[PDB]
Amino acid sequence: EIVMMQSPGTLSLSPGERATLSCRASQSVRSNYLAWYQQKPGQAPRLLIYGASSRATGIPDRFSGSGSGTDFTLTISRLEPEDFAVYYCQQYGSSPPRFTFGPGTKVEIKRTVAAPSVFIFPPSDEQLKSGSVVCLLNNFYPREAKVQWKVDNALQSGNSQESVTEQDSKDSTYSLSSTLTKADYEKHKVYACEVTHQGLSSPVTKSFRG
Amino acid sequence: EVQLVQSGAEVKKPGASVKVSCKASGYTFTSQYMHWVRQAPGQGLEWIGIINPSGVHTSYAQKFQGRVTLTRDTSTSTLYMELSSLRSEDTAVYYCARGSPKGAFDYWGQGTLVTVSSASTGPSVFGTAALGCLVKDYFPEPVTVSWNSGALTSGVHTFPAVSSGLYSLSSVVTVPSSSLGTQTYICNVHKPSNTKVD
Amino acid sequence: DSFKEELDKYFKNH
Repeated sequence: EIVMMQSPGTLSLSPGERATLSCRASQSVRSNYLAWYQQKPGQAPRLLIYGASSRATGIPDRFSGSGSGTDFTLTISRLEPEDFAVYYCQQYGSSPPRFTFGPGTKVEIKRTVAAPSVFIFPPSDEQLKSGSVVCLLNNFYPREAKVQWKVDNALQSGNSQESVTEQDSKDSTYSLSSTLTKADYEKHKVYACEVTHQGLSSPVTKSFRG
Repeated sequence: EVQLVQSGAEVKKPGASVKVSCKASGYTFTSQYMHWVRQAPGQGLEWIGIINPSGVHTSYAQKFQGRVTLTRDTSTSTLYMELSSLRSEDTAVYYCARGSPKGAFDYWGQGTLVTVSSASTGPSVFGTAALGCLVKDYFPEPVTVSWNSGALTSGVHTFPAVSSGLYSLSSVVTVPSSSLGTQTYICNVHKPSNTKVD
Repeated sequence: DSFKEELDKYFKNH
Protein backbone atom coordinates (compact mmCIF):
# COMPACT_ATOMS: atom_id res chain seq x y z
CA GLU A 1 0.00 0.00 0.00
CA ILE A 2 0.92 3.70 -0.14
CA VAL A 3 1.86 4.87 3.36
CA MET A 4 1.07 8.50 4.19
CA MET A 5 3.07 10.64 6.62
CA GLN A 6 2.31 14.04 8.12
CA SER A 7 4.25 16.63 10.11
CA PRO A 8 4.18 18.22 12.51
CA GLY A 9 2.17 16.16 14.99
CA THR A 10 0.83 19.30 16.69
CA LEU A 11 0.87 22.93 15.55
CA SER A 12 -0.04 25.89 17.78
CA LEU A 13 -0.39 29.34 16.22
CA SER A 14 -2.17 32.68 16.75
CA PRO A 15 -5.04 34.13 14.69
CA GLY A 16 -3.90 35.90 11.56
CA GLU A 17 -0.72 33.82 11.33
CA ARG A 18 0.09 31.27 8.61
CA ALA A 19 -0.04 27.51 9.23
CA THR A 20 2.08 25.15 7.12
CA LEU A 21 1.20 21.43 7.11
CA SER A 22 3.31 18.79 5.37
CA CYS A 23 2.26 15.46 3.86
CA ARG A 24 4.67 12.83 2.53
CA ALA A 25 3.70 9.71 0.56
CA SER A 26 5.72 6.51 0.29
CA GLN A 27 5.11 6.39 -3.49
CA SER A 28 4.49 9.02 -6.13
CA VAL A 29 0.81 10.01 -6.17
CA ARG A 30 -0.53 9.45 -9.69
CA SER A 31 -2.37 12.41 -11.25
CA ASN A 32 -1.60 14.44 -8.08
CA TYR A 33 -4.70 12.91 -6.47
CA LEU A 34 -3.98 14.31 -3.00
CA ALA A 35 -6.79 15.41 -0.69
CA TRP A 36 -6.85 17.37 2.58
CA TYR A 37 -9.66 16.90 5.11
CA GLN A 38 -10.56 19.08 8.09
CA GLN A 39 -12.21 17.34 11.07
CA LYS A 40 -13.47 19.44 13.98
CA PRO A 41 -14.33 17.85 17.36
CA GLY A 42 -17.46 15.72 17.23
CA GLN A 43 -17.93 16.31 13.49
CA ALA A 44 -17.36 14.30 10.35
CA PRO A 45 -14.37 15.06 8.13
CA ARG A 46 -14.80 17.87 5.63
CA LEU A 47 -13.10 18.15 2.25
CA LEU A 48 -10.88 21.24 1.98
CA ILE A 49 -8.55 20.42 -0.93
CA TYR A 50 -8.62 17.71 -3.58
CA GLY A 51 -6.29 17.05 -6.51
CA ALA A 52 -3.36 18.47 -4.50
CA SER A 53 -4.44 22.08 -5.03
CA SER A 54 -8.20 22.29 -5.77
CA ARG A 55 -10.38 24.07 -3.23
CA ALA A 56 -13.67 22.27 -2.70
CA THR A 57 -16.92 24.21 -2.99
CA GLY A 58 -17.30 26.62 -0.07
CA ILE A 59 -13.63 26.65 1.00
CA PRO A 60 -12.14 30.14 1.53
CA ASP A 61 -9.17 31.31 -0.51
CA ARG A 62 -6.90 31.28 2.55
CA PHE A 63 -6.80 27.47 2.32
CA SER A 64 -4.16 26.43 -0.21
CA GLY A 65 -2.53 23.18 -1.27
CA SER A 66 0.53 22.41 -3.39
CA GLY A 67 3.10 19.77 -4.24
CA SER A 68 3.61 16.83 -6.56
CA GLY A 69 5.05 13.34 -6.56
CA THR A 70 5.55 12.46 -2.89
CA ASP A 71 5.67 15.84 -1.09
CA PHE A 72 2.56 17.96 -0.55
CA THR A 73 1.78 21.02 1.56
CA LEU A 74 -1.35 22.64 2.99
CA THR A 75 -1.11 26.32 3.95
CA ILE A 76 -3.76 28.05 6.05
CA SER A 77 -3.21 31.79 5.77
CA ARG A 78 -5.05 34.25 8.05
CA LEU A 79 -5.79 31.68 10.73
CA GLU A 80 -9.11 32.04 12.53
CA PRO A 81 -10.42 30.58 15.80
CA GLU A 82 -12.84 28.45 13.77
CA ASP A 83 -9.86 26.69 12.15
CA PHE A 84 -9.22 24.57 15.27
CA ALA A 85 -9.36 20.99 13.95
CA VAL A 86 -7.30 17.96 12.91
CA TYR A 87 -6.23 17.90 9.26
CA TYR A 88 -5.72 14.63 7.37
CA CYS A 89 -4.16 14.18 3.95
CA GLN A 90 -5.30 11.34 1.70
CA GLN A 91 -4.21 9.80 -1.58
CA TYR A 92 -6.71 8.12 -3.88
CA GLY A 93 -6.28 6.07 -7.03
CA SER A 94 -8.60 4.35 -9.45
CA SER A 95 -6.65 1.44 -10.99
CA PRO A 96 -6.58 -0.33 -8.67
CA PRO A 97 -8.86 1.49 -6.20
CA ARG A 98 -6.72 2.65 -3.28
CA PHE A 99 -7.55 5.10 -0.49
CA THR A 100 -5.12 5.70 2.38
CA PHE A 101 -5.10 8.53 4.92
CA GLY A 102 -2.36 10.29 6.81
CA PRO A 103 -2.04 10.25 10.59
CA GLY A 104 -3.28 13.85 10.93
CA THR A 105 -1.93 17.14 12.31
CA LYS A 106 -3.64 18.79 15.28
CA VAL A 107 -3.83 22.57 14.82
CA GLU A 108 -4.39 24.58 18.00
CA ILE A 109 -5.16 28.31 18.08
CA LYS A 110 -3.33 30.48 20.60
CA ARG A 111 -4.95 33.55 22.13
CA THR A 112 -4.37 36.16 24.81
CA VAL A 113 -4.61 35.33 28.50
CA ALA A 114 -8.17 35.03 29.82
CA ALA A 115 -9.11 34.47 33.46
CA PRO A 116 -11.54 31.70 34.48
CA SER A 117 -14.85 32.03 36.29
CA VAL A 118 -14.96 29.61 39.22
CA PHE A 119 -18.27 28.11 40.35
CA ILE A 120 -18.79 25.82 43.34
CA PHE A 121 -21.56 23.21 43.11
CA PRO A 122 -22.35 21.27 46.30
CA PRO A 123 -23.95 17.86 45.70
CA SER A 124 -27.74 17.93 45.82
CA ASP A 125 -29.72 15.75 48.22
CA GLU A 126 -30.42 13.40 45.30
CA GLN A 127 -26.85 12.03 45.19
CA LEU A 128 -26.61 11.91 49.00
CA LYS A 129 -29.30 9.21 49.13
CA SER A 130 -26.93 6.85 47.28
CA GLY A 131 -24.05 7.38 49.72
CA SER A 132 -19.21 14.49 44.73
CA VAL A 133 -18.52 18.24 44.88
CA VAL A 134 -18.25 19.72 41.37
CA CYS A 135 -15.95 22.70 40.75
CA LEU A 136 -16.42 24.58 37.48
CA LEU A 137 -13.89 26.72 35.61
CA ASN A 138 -15.66 28.55 32.79
CA ASN A 139 -14.02 30.05 29.68
CA PHE A 140 -10.28 30.46 30.26
CA TYR A 141 -6.96 30.40 28.44
CA PRO A 142 -4.50 28.77 28.58
CA ARG A 143 -5.55 25.22 29.43
CA GLU A 144 -3.09 24.67 32.27
CA ALA A 145 -4.73 25.37 35.63
CA LYS A 146 -4.06 24.12 39.16
CA VAL A 147 -7.29 23.06 40.89
CA GLN A 148 -6.91 22.07 44.55
CA TRP A 149 -9.58 20.89 46.98
CA LYS A 150 -9.41 21.90 50.65
CA VAL A 151 -11.99 20.35 52.99
CA ASP A 152 -11.74 22.52 56.12
CA ASN A 153 -8.25 23.68 55.06
CA ALA A 154 -7.00 20.20 54.15
CA LEU A 155 -5.43 19.64 50.72
CA GLN A 156 -7.19 16.61 49.26
CA SER A 157 -5.08 14.24 47.16
CA GLY A 158 -6.39 11.33 45.09
CA ASN A 159 -10.16 11.85 45.12
CA SER A 160 -10.95 14.27 42.28
CA GLN A 161 -11.60 13.77 38.57
CA GLU A 162 -11.22 16.63 36.09
CA SER A 163 -12.61 17.09 32.58
CA VAL A 164 -11.71 19.77 30.00
CA THR A 165 -13.76 20.71 26.96
CA GLU A 166 -12.21 21.17 23.54
CA GLN A 167 -10.93 24.58 22.52
CA ASP A 168 -13.89 26.77 21.60
CA SER A 169 -14.35 27.39 17.88
CA LYS A 170 -15.09 31.10 18.47
CA ASP A 171 -12.98 32.53 21.32
CA SER A 172 -10.52 29.63 21.84
CA THR A 173 -11.33 29.28 25.55
CA TYR A 174 -11.37 26.11 27.62
CA SER A 175 -13.71 24.96 30.38
CA LEU A 176 -12.80 22.57 33.19
CA SER A 177 -15.02 20.56 35.54
CA SER A 178 -13.59 18.97 38.68
CA THR A 179 -15.47 16.35 40.70
CA LEU A 180 -14.47 15.82 44.35
CA THR A 181 -15.80 12.27 44.43
CA LYS A 182 -21.68 10.32 52.26
CA ALA A 183 -19.70 8.69 55.06
CA ASP A 184 -16.66 11.00 54.96
CA TYR A 185 -18.80 13.99 53.92
CA GLU A 186 -20.91 14.40 57.07
CA LYS A 187 -17.73 14.73 59.17
CA HIS A 188 -16.51 18.01 57.61
CA LYS A 189 -18.37 21.20 56.74
CA VAL A 190 -16.54 23.86 54.71
CA TYR A 191 -15.54 22.35 51.37
CA ALA A 192 -13.82 24.51 48.77
CA CYS A 193 -11.85 24.36 45.54
CA GLU A 194 -8.95 26.74 44.92
CA VAL A 195 -8.11 27.51 41.29
CA THR A 196 -4.67 28.77 40.23
CA HIS A 197 -4.27 30.29 36.77
CA GLN A 198 -2.01 32.84 35.10
CA GLY A 199 -5.05 34.96 34.22
CA LEU A 200 -5.65 35.45 37.95
CA SER A 201 -3.26 37.87 39.64
CA SER A 202 -4.03 36.01 42.90
CA PRO A 203 -5.37 32.52 43.65
CA VAL A 204 -9.16 32.34 43.87
CA THR A 205 -11.15 29.98 46.10
CA LYS A 206 -14.86 29.13 46.02
CA SER A 207 -16.29 27.64 49.22
CA PHE A 208 -19.69 26.63 50.57
CA ARG A 209 -23.28 22.42 54.07
CA GLY A 210 -26.69 24.05 54.43
CA GLU B 1 -29.70 20.60 0.41
CA VAL B 2 -28.74 16.97 -0.20
CA GLN B 3 -27.35 15.13 2.79
CA LEU B 4 -26.19 11.70 3.95
CA VAL B 5 -28.08 10.37 6.98
CA GLN B 6 -26.70 7.33 8.83
CA SER B 7 -28.48 5.04 11.29
CA GLY B 8 -28.18 5.22 15.08
CA ALA B 9 -25.46 3.77 17.29
CA GLU B 10 -25.52 0.08 18.20
CA VAL B 11 -23.80 -1.97 20.91
CA LYS B 12 -22.85 -5.50 19.85
CA LYS B 13 -21.31 -8.37 21.76
CA PRO B 14 -18.01 -9.79 20.49
CA GLY B 15 -18.42 -12.28 17.66
CA ALA B 16 -21.76 -10.72 16.70
CA SER B 17 -22.46 -8.96 13.41
CA VAL B 18 -23.50 -5.34 12.83
CA LYS B 19 -25.33 -3.69 9.92
CA VAL B 20 -25.11 0.10 9.46
CA SER B 21 -27.21 2.03 6.94
CA CYS B 22 -26.77 5.29 5.03
CA LYS B 23 -29.62 7.14 3.29
CA ALA B 24 -28.30 8.71 0.06
CA SER B 25 -31.23 10.16 -1.91
CA GLY B 26 -30.84 12.44 -4.89
CA TYR B 27 -29.00 12.15 -8.19
CA THR B 28 -25.88 13.59 -6.53
CA PHE B 29 -25.58 10.29 -4.61
CA THR B 30 -27.42 7.70 -6.72
CA SER B 31 -25.11 8.38 -9.69
CA GLN B 32 -21.76 8.05 -7.91
CA TYR B 33 -19.59 5.60 -6.01
CA MET B 34 -20.04 5.47 -2.23
CA HIS B 35 -17.41 4.75 0.42
CA TRP B 36 -17.25 3.60 4.02
CA VAL B 37 -14.58 4.96 6.38
CA ARG B 38 -14.22 4.11 10.06
CA GLN B 39 -12.33 5.88 12.83
CA ALA B 40 -11.39 4.20 16.09
CA PRO B 41 -11.58 6.57 19.10
CA GLY B 42 -8.52 8.80 19.14
CA GLN B 43 -7.26 7.39 15.83
CA GLY B 44 -7.16 8.39 12.19
CA LEU B 45 -9.47 7.52 9.33
CA GLU B 46 -9.41 4.03 7.81
CA TRP B 47 -10.94 3.28 4.40
CA ILE B 48 -13.20 0.21 4.38
CA GLY B 49 -14.44 -0.12 0.81
CA ILE B 50 -16.27 1.30 -2.20
CA ILE B 51 -19.51 0.40 -3.99
CA ASN B 52 -20.64 1.40 -7.49
CA PRO B 53 -23.90 3.15 -8.50
CA SER B 54 -25.74 -0.03 -9.51
CA GLY B 55 -24.50 -1.81 -6.38
CA VAL B 56 -23.09 -4.75 -8.36
CA HIS B 57 -19.36 -3.99 -8.04
CA THR B 58 -17.47 -3.64 -4.74
CA SER B 59 -13.84 -3.36 -3.66
CA TYR B 60 -12.76 -3.83 -0.04
CA ALA B 61 -9.58 -2.83 1.74
CA GLN B 62 -7.07 -5.62 2.35
CA LYS B 63 -7.73 -5.44 6.10
CA PHE B 64 -11.49 -6.00 5.75
CA GLN B 65 -11.51 -8.62 2.98
CA GLY B 66 -13.81 -11.48 3.94
CA ARG B 67 -15.38 -9.68 6.92
CA VAL B 68 -17.30 -6.77 5.36
CA THR B 69 -20.19 -6.78 2.89
CA LEU B 70 -21.24 -3.59 1.10
CA THR B 71 -24.75 -3.56 -0.40
CA ARG B 72 -26.87 -0.85 -2.01
CA ASP B 73 -30.64 -0.50 -2.48
CA THR B 74 -31.44 1.62 -5.53
CA SER B 75 -35.23 1.61 -5.03
CA THR B 76 -34.81 3.28 -1.63
CA SER B 77 -31.43 5.01 -2.15
CA THR B 78 -30.04 3.18 0.90
CA LEU B 79 -26.50 1.89 1.50
CA TYR B 80 -25.52 -0.86 3.94
CA MET B 81 -22.29 -1.90 5.69
CA GLU B 82 -22.20 -5.32 7.36
CA LEU B 83 -19.19 -6.42 9.42
CA SER B 84 -19.11 -9.90 10.93
CA SER B 85 -17.19 -11.40 13.87
CA LEU B 86 -16.88 -8.09 15.70
CA ARG B 87 -13.87 -7.80 18.00
CA SER B 88 -12.78 -5.02 20.33
CA GLU B 89 -10.65 -3.33 17.66
CA ASP B 90 -13.73 -2.84 15.45
CA THR B 91 -15.21 -0.32 17.92
CA ALA B 92 -15.24 2.87 15.86
CA VAL B 93 -17.33 5.62 14.33
CA TYR B 94 -18.28 4.28 10.90
CA TYR B 95 -18.74 7.02 8.31
CA CYS B 96 -20.43 6.84 4.93
CA ALA B 97 -18.94 9.18 2.35
CA ARG B 98 -19.78 10.06 -1.23
CA GLY B 99 -17.06 9.50 -3.79
CA SER B 100 -16.84 12.63 -5.90
CA PRO B 101 -16.69 11.97 -9.67
CA LYS B 102 -13.25 13.62 -9.37
CA GLY B 103 -12.19 11.20 -6.62
CA ALA B 104 -12.15 12.71 -3.15
CA PHE B 105 -14.84 12.26 -0.49
CA ASP B 106 -16.77 15.53 -0.63
CA TYR B 107 -19.97 14.41 1.15
CA TRP B 108 -19.87 12.69 4.53
CA GLY B 109 -22.51 11.26 6.80
CA GLN B 110 -22.62 12.28 10.45
CA GLY B 111 -21.17 8.89 11.46
CA THR B 112 -22.31 5.80 13.36
CA LEU B 113 -20.58 4.60 16.52
CA VAL B 114 -20.37 0.83 16.99
CA THR B 115 -19.38 -0.36 20.47
CA VAL B 116 -18.12 -3.95 20.73
CA SER B 117 -18.20 -4.57 24.48
CA SER B 118 -18.84 -7.69 26.55
CA ALA B 119 -20.05 -5.62 29.51
CA SER B 120 -23.77 -5.00 29.90
CA THR B 121 -25.29 -1.69 28.83
CA GLY B 122 -28.66 3.46 32.48
CA PRO B 123 -27.25 6.81 33.60
CA SER B 124 -28.37 8.72 36.69
CA VAL B 125 -28.77 12.51 36.75
CA PHE B 126 -28.49 14.68 39.86
CA GLY B 127 -22.88 39.25 37.29
CA THR B 128 -24.28 36.10 35.67
CA ALA B 129 -25.32 32.65 36.90
CA ALA B 130 -24.65 29.06 35.86
CA LEU B 131 -26.55 25.77 36.05
CA GLY B 132 -25.60 22.20 35.25
CA CYS B 133 -26.65 18.56 35.16
CA LEU B 134 -24.40 15.81 36.51
CA VAL B 135 -24.70 12.49 34.66
CA LYS B 136 -22.76 9.65 36.29
CA ASP B 137 -22.62 5.84 36.09
CA TYR B 138 -23.31 4.96 32.44
CA PHE B 139 -22.05 2.49 29.84
CA PRO B 140 -21.35 2.47 27.02
CA GLU B 141 -20.72 5.79 25.29
CA PRO B 142 -22.33 8.11 24.47
CA VAL B 143 -24.96 10.05 26.43
CA THR B 144 -26.29 13.08 24.56
CA VAL B 145 -27.13 16.27 26.47
CA SER B 146 -29.51 18.99 25.28
CA TRP B 147 -30.98 22.04 27.02
CA ASN B 148 -34.61 23.13 26.57
CA SER B 149 -34.99 20.84 23.53
CA GLY B 150 -32.02 22.57 21.90
CA ALA B 151 -33.61 26.03 22.10
CA LEU B 152 -30.74 27.27 24.30
CA THR B 153 -27.49 26.67 22.40
CA SER B 154 -25.58 29.87 23.32
CA GLY B 155 -23.40 29.20 26.36
CA VAL B 156 -23.72 25.41 26.69
CA HIS B 157 -20.69 23.35 27.75
CA THR B 158 -21.17 19.56 27.67
CA PHE B 159 -17.98 18.10 29.10
CA PRO B 160 -16.69 14.75 27.80
CA ALA B 161 -17.24 11.63 29.86
CA VAL B 162 -14.63 10.25 32.24
CA SER B 163 -12.83 4.20 38.82
CA SER B 164 -15.80 1.81 38.93
CA GLY B 165 -15.73 1.49 35.13
CA LEU B 166 -18.80 3.61 34.33
CA TYR B 167 -18.83 6.84 32.34
CA SER B 168 -19.65 10.19 33.95
CA LEU B 169 -20.00 13.58 32.23
CA SER B 170 -21.49 16.98 33.03
CA SER B 171 -23.31 19.60 30.97
CA VAL B 172 -23.14 23.23 32.10
CA VAL B 173 -24.79 26.43 30.86
CA THR B 174 -24.59 30.13 31.70
CA VAL B 175 -27.59 32.43 32.17
CA PRO B 176 -28.13 35.92 33.64
CA SER B 177 -29.43 36.36 37.17
CA SER B 178 -32.73 37.86 35.97
CA SER B 179 -33.55 34.93 33.66
CA LEU B 180 -33.53 32.51 36.61
CA GLY B 181 -37.10 33.15 37.79
CA THR B 182 -38.49 33.75 34.28
CA GLN B 183 -37.14 30.94 32.07
CA THR B 184 -37.50 27.33 33.25
CA TYR B 185 -35.06 25.10 31.37
CA ILE B 186 -34.44 21.36 31.73
CA CYS B 187 -31.49 19.30 30.49
CA ASN B 188 -32.24 16.45 28.06
CA VAL B 189 -29.99 13.45 28.67
CA HIS B 190 -28.19 7.29 26.28
CA LYS B 191 -29.20 5.32 23.19
CA PRO B 192 -27.54 1.98 24.19
CA SER B 193 -29.63 1.91 27.39
CA ASN B 194 -32.51 3.54 25.43
CA THR B 195 -32.91 6.06 28.26
CA LYS B 196 -34.15 9.65 27.79
CA VAL B 197 -34.24 11.46 31.14
CA ASP B 198 -35.00 15.16 31.49
CA ASP C 1 -11.66 10.74 -18.19
CA SER C 2 -13.14 11.44 -14.78
CA PHE C 3 -12.20 9.38 -11.73
CA LYS C 4 -15.64 7.75 -11.82
CA GLU C 5 -15.04 6.74 -15.43
CA GLU C 6 -11.65 5.28 -14.52
CA LEU C 7 -13.35 3.16 -11.84
CA ASP C 8 -15.96 2.00 -14.36
CA LYS C 9 -13.11 0.82 -16.58
CA TYR C 10 -11.61 -0.98 -13.58
CA PHE C 11 -14.70 -3.08 -12.82
CA LYS C 12 -15.15 -3.93 -16.51
CA ASN C 13 -12.39 -6.54 -16.21
CA HIS C 14 -12.78 -7.28 -12.48
